[PDB]
Amino acid sequence: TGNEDIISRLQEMVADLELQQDLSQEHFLFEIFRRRLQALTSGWSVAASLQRQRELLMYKRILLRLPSSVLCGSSFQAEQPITARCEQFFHLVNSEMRNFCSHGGALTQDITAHFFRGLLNACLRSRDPSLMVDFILAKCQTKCPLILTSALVWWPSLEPVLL
Amino acid sequence: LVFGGRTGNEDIISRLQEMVADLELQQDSQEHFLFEIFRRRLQALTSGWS
Amino acid sequence: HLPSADWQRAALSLWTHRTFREVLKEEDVHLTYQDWLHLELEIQPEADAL
Amino acid sequence: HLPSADWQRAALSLWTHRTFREVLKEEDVHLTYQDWLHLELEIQPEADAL
Amino acid sequence: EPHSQALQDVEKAIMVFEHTGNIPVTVMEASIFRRPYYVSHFLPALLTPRVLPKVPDSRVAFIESLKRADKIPPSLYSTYCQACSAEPL
Repeated sequence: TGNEDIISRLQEMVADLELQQDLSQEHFLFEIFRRRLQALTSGWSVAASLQRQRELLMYKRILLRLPSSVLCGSSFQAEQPITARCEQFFHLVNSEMRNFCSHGGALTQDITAHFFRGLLNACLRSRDPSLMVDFILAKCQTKCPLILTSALVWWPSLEPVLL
Repeated sequence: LVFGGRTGNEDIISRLQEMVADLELQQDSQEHFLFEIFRRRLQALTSGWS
Repeated sequence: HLPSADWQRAALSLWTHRTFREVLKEEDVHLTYQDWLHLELEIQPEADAL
Repeated sequence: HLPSADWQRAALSLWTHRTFREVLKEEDVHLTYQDWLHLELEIQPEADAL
Repeated sequence: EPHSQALQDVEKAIMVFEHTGNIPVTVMEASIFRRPYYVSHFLPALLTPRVLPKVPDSRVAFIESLKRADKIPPSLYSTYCQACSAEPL
């Protein structure tokens, strides 16, 4: 309620830079996220805890608007240059969003779908699609198991879209 | 008296913009559904000088 | 149940009701995607409950 | 187009005047991108002007 | 019926004119070459002998743009202005 042209201007520039980089490298967004979460008080104070939650739900919202390509990139080039920006995203899901943007030992229907949509986009755009999907979902047992445990809850949602 | 008209929803032109940018990458020769819908609606009008 | 009570309570007491659920199954009532759109398009950004 | 020609002309007369242009140069006053964003975020999609 | 049709016709004219500016051109043709229809349509372009709001708006600017177009013979605009002034129980 003020801004529903400015988030359109954001969509513009984010999809632009996706294509500019498709001419492996990591997104500037996650840097800004780390800066602001660090520059909040590391105090436990309920005021600060709630302020961190607020700033994170705004982050969750902003990625939902912007393409599913910022998470997984697009076109996983080879198996050697692999898991670049997904680790960026996983670190955020462990450090922050598992605290606030969660329920029941799991994530949100919304980001869960926003991820899996982006995942199948880059993977099917790449060769060895089934094999490389199986690669990143084996990695998730080690690095960000929240995604797998989210997709367990929000499966009856995703499976139709994925199929 | 009708006195111009209401805007209503610049939420839903953003919800479309989602799914469109999505199908854009999902495909990247074969043709879009959009111009199909446009042609159907302009055909379903009258052709008149009215 | 016909109270002049608070309306938040009223709405949800209605939701709970079995027979209201039994109704939504008979299904020019189950709210198509497009019926949804046509209400949601009416509303304005100007006033809003959300 | 828009409200009183007087108010419109007042704005244009001000904008044209030299000493306004000489003011805008030496400046914190020259409207940072971020300052501009703060005002454009302050406004709504409700009462437009445009 | 041309008293009701004219209304629905000018409705479309104004809500186009909103999304645009500068007078939907169907109507400005209808002006010079459907002159009796221009007058049967033109009725609802000033059938607002009604409270003029404080803020100028759709209907207002539509009529403004017409009188700038040198159309609206001033007789009917003067009409608009003046009418707008507005036991067993």
